[PDB]
Formats: sequence, C-alpha cells, structure tokens
Amino acid sequence: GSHMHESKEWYHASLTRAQAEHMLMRVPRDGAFLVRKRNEPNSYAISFRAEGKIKHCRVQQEGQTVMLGNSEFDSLVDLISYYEKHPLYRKMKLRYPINEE
Amino acid sequence: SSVYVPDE
Repeated sequence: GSHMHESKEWYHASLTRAQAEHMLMRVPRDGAFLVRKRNEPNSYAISFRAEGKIKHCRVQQEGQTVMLGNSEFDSLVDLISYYEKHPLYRKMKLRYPINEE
Repeated sequence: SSVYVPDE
C-alpha cells in the first residue's frame, strides 16, 4: 500500500542525509540500507552501502506510484521488496536494513 | 550540492 512504509523499521521519515551516512558508517557493510523522506515534495532517498562506498538514490512519488529512474512501482514497500531480489546499484541488492532505534 | 546516483 501507498503508505505501508510508514510502519517499516527500515523507513526513517525525515532523517537527514548526514544522519543517514552516520548510521551507515557505524558498522559498514555492503548491502546495508535505509529509506528516508527528502526535504523536497514527494521525494524519498535510499541511502545504502555498495562496493565499499555510501551512496544515495532518489525515489519520486508520482500520483499513486513511485519511480526509481525509469522503473515504476506501486509503492515504496513494493520497490524495496523488488530490490531485495534484484540489484539496485551495480550488483548490490538491499540486504541489511538499518532499523529505526 | 548533494551527490546522488545518476538518474536513468
């Protein structure tokens, strides 16, 4: 569902980019990730570690769906489920959620 | 100046 991520432990709402990097740098591990709401309308970021570096990917909420690049999904939860199964960046998949404390 | 993974 459209707002089902609001009770997912990997979703951190208005966590800042710096706060997200701090969390990802505590015990660095390729495949670690969290999702945050950006300070732009209808915009989220996946913050993650892949191939030894920390990166951020923008996700757009467009009407009822979400878009990552050219790929559309029904919802953020569906997007995250897909990228647990198929690579998000190079060969890295979402594997180790950083949970809200 | 936030750097993100390139679009597309």
